[PDB]
Amino acid sequence: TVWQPLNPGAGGQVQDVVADPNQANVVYMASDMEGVYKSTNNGESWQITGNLVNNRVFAVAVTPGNSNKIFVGTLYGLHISTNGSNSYALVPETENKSIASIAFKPGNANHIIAAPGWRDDDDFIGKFGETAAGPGQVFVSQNGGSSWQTVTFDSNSSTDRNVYSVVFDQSNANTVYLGSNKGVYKSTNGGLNWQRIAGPDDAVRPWNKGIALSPNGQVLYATYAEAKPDLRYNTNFLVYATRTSNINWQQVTGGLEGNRRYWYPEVDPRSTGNSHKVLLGAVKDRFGLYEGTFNWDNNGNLTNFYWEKIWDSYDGSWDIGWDYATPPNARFAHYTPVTGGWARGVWSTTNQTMYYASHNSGNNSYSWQNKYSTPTSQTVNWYGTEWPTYKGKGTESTYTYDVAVHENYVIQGQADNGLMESWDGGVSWSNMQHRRGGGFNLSDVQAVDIADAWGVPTVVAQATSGYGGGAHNGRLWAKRLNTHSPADQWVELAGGPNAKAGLPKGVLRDVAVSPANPAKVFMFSSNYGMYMVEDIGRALDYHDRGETLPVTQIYEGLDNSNDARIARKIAPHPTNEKVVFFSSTGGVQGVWRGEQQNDGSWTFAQVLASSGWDAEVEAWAYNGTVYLMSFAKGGGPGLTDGNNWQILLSTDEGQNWQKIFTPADAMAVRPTSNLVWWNSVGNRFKFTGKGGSAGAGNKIVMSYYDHDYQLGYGVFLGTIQSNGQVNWQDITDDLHFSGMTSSRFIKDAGQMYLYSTTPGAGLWRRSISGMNMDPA
Amino acid sequence: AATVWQPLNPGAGGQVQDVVADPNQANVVYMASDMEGVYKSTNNGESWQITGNLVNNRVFAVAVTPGNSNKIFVGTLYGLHISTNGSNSYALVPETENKSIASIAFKPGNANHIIAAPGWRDDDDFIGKFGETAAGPGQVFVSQNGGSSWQTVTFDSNSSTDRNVYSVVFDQSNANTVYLGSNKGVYKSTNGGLNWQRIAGPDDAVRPWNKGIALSPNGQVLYATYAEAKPDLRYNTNFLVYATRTSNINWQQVTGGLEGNRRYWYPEVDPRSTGNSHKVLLGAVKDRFGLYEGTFNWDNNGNLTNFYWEKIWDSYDGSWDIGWDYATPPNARFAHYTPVTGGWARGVWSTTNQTMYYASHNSGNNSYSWQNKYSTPTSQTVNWYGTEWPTYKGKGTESTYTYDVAVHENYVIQGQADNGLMESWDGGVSWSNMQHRRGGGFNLSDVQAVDIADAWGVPTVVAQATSGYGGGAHNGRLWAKRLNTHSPADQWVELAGGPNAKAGLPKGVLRDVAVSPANPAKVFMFSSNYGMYMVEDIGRALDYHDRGETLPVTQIYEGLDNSNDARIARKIAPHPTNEKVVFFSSTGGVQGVWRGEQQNDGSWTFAQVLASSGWDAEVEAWAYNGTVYLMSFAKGGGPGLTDGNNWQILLSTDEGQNWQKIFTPADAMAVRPTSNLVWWNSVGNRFKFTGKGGSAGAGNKIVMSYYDHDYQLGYGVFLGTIQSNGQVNWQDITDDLHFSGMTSSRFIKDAGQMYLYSTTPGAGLWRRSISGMNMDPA
Ligand SMILES: [Cl-]
Ligand SMILES: [Cl-]
Ligand SMILES: [Zn+2]
Ligand SMILES: [Zn+2]
Ligand SMILES: [Zn+2]
Ligand SMILES: [Zn+2]
Ligand SMILES: [Zn+2]
Ligand SMILES: [Zn+2]
Repeated sequence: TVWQPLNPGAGGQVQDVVADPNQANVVYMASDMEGVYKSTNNGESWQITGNLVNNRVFAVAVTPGNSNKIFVGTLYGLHISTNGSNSYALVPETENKSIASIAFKPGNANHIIAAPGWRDDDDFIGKFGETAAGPGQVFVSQNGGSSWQTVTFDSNSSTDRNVYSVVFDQSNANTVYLGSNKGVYKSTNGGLNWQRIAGPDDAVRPWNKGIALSPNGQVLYATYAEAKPDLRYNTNFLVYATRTSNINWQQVTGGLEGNRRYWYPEVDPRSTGNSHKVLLGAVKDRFGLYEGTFNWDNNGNLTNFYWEKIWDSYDGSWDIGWDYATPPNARFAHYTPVTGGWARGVWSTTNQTMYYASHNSGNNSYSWQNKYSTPTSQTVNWYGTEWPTYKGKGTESTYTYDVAVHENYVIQGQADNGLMESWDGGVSWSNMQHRRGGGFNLSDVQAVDIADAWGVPTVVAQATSGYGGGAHNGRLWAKRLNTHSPADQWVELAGGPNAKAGLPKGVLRDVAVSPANPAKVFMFSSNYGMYMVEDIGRALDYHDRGETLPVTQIYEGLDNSNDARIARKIAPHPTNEKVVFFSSTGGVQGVWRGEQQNDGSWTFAQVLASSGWDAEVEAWAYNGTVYLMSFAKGGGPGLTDGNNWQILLSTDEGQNWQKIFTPADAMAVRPTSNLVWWNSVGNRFKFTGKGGSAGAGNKIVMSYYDHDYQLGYGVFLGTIQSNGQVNWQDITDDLHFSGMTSSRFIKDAGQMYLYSTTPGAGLWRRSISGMNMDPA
Repeated sequence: AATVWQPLNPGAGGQVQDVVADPNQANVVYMASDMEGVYKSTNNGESWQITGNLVNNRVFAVAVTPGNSNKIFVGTLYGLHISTNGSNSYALVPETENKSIASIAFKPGNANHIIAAPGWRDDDDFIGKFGETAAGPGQVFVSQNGGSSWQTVTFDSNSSTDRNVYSVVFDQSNANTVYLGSNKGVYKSTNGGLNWQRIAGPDDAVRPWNKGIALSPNGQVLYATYAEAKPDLRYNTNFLVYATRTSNINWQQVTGGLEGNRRYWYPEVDPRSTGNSHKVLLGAVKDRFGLYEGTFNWDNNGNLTNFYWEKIWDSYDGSWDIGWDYATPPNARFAHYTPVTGGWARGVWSTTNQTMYYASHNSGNNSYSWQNKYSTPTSQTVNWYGTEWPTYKGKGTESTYTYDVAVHENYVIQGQADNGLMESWDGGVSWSNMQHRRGGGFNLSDVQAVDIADAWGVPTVVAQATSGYGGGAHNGRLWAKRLNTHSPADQWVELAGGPNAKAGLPKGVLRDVAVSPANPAKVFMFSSNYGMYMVEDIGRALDYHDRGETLPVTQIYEGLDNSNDARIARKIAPHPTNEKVVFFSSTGGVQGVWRGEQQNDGSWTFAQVLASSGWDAEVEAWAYNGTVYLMSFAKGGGPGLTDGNNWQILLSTDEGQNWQKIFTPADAMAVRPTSNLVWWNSVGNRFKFTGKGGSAGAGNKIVMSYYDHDYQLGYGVFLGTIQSNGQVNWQDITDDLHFSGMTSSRFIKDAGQMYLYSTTPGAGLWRRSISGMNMDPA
């Protein structure tokens, strides 16, 4: 172990949790950014599995009778493992074909169906050139996955082809149904020829959103929806049942909440008779989880049915973990298998989490268990209630923008989850303080830093509302670390919807404290300009009186042809508080330098004609030399190399630059033999990044990453030698998701570390050896 | 050039002997300390600078030659020194070698006629350090050549009697007239000092000893104080003040208006009183009453028309800056008018005892404005006793006996004698000790040990702190200050000890208190002549204290047993990674390095592991690169290790089972040749290679300091580096540290740089940057 994770567990949208039918307590989890995790203790702890070509996983299936053979459906196609998920290989027939369901023929594990699909991730189906519209197809293997046949069930190239489920008749293994936006289809020869099943009301709601079939094969359950381009605005899915011997649908929503996106129904494999247990959650909607009971008679008539919430709002009966997400959005839900020694239970989620319910057949009760985070003995106070801090169970799937550390305190600023805070060095966390009174949540935190309020170390943060990275505005908050404990509180200083302190509403893509005067804080409001808090102690003095001290505007950026309009990273000068650098990503791009004059006025100018949306600049001092380091595209004549991002270095504050790292350097230090995905999607890979470069003392770090495909090439550490040259080494090591949004060199407990945040796998740190620092 | 050793002190803090104005240059003054030699200032005390190296640093007198401000005489316990470069360097006068001198006086009109008088002020407990005795013949060294040679003039033949001379004063109106004031009595010469004979005092039956004389500038009136002939000043408290004309010996007591029963001494006439009205300045030794100025109006027939005494300095009332040393009323143990030459204005130089103070004079008012000339107030305040007191940074002198130091972030504490808890919140620049004054006459003036503990995650100062002056600590008390804010708002609370044995901790002084590095909530302490005790968790002890309750300490070792037990600890060294193991250096009962090991049942077994000895012997235990080091600074050690009374550095890497010599006096003399010591040729034959402590170990670094407290001689500070083959290579790091004897040293990282913090038995706290140090990450 080299890279050390510091996360509270999970935190990203979970696609599925799949049980191994051959052995109780063995489960796999499909993440949308880090691939597949495995557990052999029913989710008490999770371990990463082998490397996939694409990490956006929609389906995992374990071969009945062979736990070593596992199939994984990803956005780029099907993978097969023959060593129990230790290693994976892309299946050539399905390359560039997103797969989201995998089903085995009952009694013949060599007969497999893998169906094109992508769950609700319509936003991502085009990342590799696919479209939602196309012929309706499935892939069928009859030799256990060595070869696959392409079967067409609909030939309309202009209609949505997403398949949501494939389900076999347990009582007649050659009968199989599929549920698709194309409709529900049936095959009586194992999936080689299909016929369409008419829906309950195809003129109005033709799209199927999942089917279920009773084990005796006699009853089909389905939900149906109107045709609309985006699930965001398609809210009412209705639930129906029909006998399969004569298609005649009846609506069976009596007892369900109205106007919900019910999907992926599923019959308990234990329902072998005329009473069927049907598990029903939904995409997006938060209502917990339903179990329905349908009592048919032997005439094929439904005597009665009833839906029961077996999971509901937070009420004290289950540990919600750190992710206070109530009611649960049960975006997947499965009964446990009847094989392998499994007990009867339910696997589900609150959306970003993993939950397992055990079942009491005496009183038909469910007991929900947190399978993503572990509470510690530390407590935080919020809503007048005490909540534990939580340490991860082995997974981490958060989009983390930035990180700051002071003594025992760590904060990572995340998308979706906002202010993620730790008071034990990053072992356990809580983000409860981001849920503010008045009904708004500080769910997007793009920058954090540590300032100085009259000698008291004070966290500063760009913290605003908005999910999925859709930050609403620039908004500056501060937390005085009086106790380095959960008792410390956040207060708002500037920005927000109310334009507090005269700070405009443009997002502060970075907030930076001056190392020379840590009371002074710089921030760049997107499309407005660069602003400054001269002394944060004075700003808090006004705040404590119920007043507000205005911020100072030091640069105006409102002209696209002449001004820098957006900044990604601000680098104050390490020793001169009247000089700052920033990387401009809007208007006139590149590294900009500003200098304050005696009358307090500033002059700004471009010092490197670079570009790139996530371009960074860093300035530090080491043994008498001030280094200026740019990670970006371009640079001008003699430096630009197409759209390749490069590391450029200057020792004279940006008047002269030297190219010290390129993609060719990266490939020589870390050959493409190290990348499982090079042969298949290397022709698409672009040498860019999400950020994550840093410099301190004699060390420099960077990471090549292409967010278009969630592909990370590697992490590279450079050592500045006594003569000026930089020698580079590969420090990727065991970091499996290596793209980086930010990196900082941080000394903790007398040892120098590299703290790095990732756009999908949270926070990691790594020991750095042989480092020299200036005494500071 | 530049500086290496960096002082961190509030200013002065030790008994001040004198402040002498340069008559040739206004605002030029010299200060006589008893352990730092002579300080100089050219801005009338706004800032002080060190001067040249003396052979002995107990200075009793300083005099600048009239007409040549570059020739300066300095009287010390070992004799007169002479500088010809304005105090930059000194040479010891050979005729006065081993002769304590406390008075130097020049002849008016001819500065080549000088008188140097044997003396030692009130330092009767120090006159014997180099073999001298208080009893002896009354004698005086006189020179007619400006200092080339000195002849010994005897004015009393009795060797049964005390010969201390207090003052020597010429007659400004006829330069060959001069008097001296001595425990012999008042003697007068019309010779310029070649023959003398005794003047009868006012009542030699009861009070034969004169404690200083003063002569009016016209030579016509003499003032004096006379004392009983009792040696110990603690039981001789009633000095009486008299006046006589010099035409007829006819003493008149002139105490009316003075406080009764005071040790009045060193009277002085304002050189401006050239007529028949005299202003007389009068302070005292020990007694605290401020400072008197007396006015004597004589008429030409020769009688005292009238006289009155007025307090020109008094109890603190807010009208003068008392500085950090809340010492009120002032004990004006010296007081001098400013000269009339050199452009000086009229003023008074004096002290509250450990300080330096200057008063300016308003003539159209007869008011004095007292100015703090030892420390500088900052803008930080300490709230105490309904008043907000500034913190104070030093003006260039430091004279405190400091036992120990502890640092956490911006907070620094010096544990001192006399001045108790000396605390800083800006890294040691400025200080306050006001919190040691607890009220009701209960002052924590002696703090022999400090450390930083951990109370539920909050760093917490722990201290042995008790009443008593001059190092006479009354008992052991454990105090704790939680550093909630690292600011003067943090407060001390007493956890255990005292005369009522709070928490079951007995009354013996906790000569050391040490926190376990493996578990910083656990604190060890050794109560002198009782044993070793433990606070298992200081947070839990504070939980009880905050409820108005007390959690008992734990006894882990009885030290009641003279022939079997260790009974006094000088330093406790808890094991760096195993909280069940503790070492300490025993300096009472069975001496040496002892090791205690906690067993399964919770009991402890202790045993001696080195047969060392020494009152200030130290032990240090630390870890570096997989080795646990145990280092002793002491004499002895047993067969193969003992070498007479020489202190040595012994090292062990197996918890004291086997030891090796790694530094000896021979190694020190090779690394730092005696060529570096100005005192070697005079008193080097007396120097013993001992120490007051100040050894330390951390990472690949070991430090020690050779120092003989019997003569206040420091040989040097030595730093050893642990090579990868296990051997230690030593270097001299004395550099500009002029007082280099040490009571404690700690290696401390501050803002990314390793520093050595060392406290000294007389010059406060100093720190030095340490290069090439490597630590285990922790
Ligand atoms: Cl219904
Ligand atoms: Cl001493
Ligand atoms: Zn998704
Ligand atoms: Zn940032
Ligand atoms: Zn004295
Ligand atoms: Zn100590
Ligand atoms: Zn308690
Ligand atoms: Zn005993």
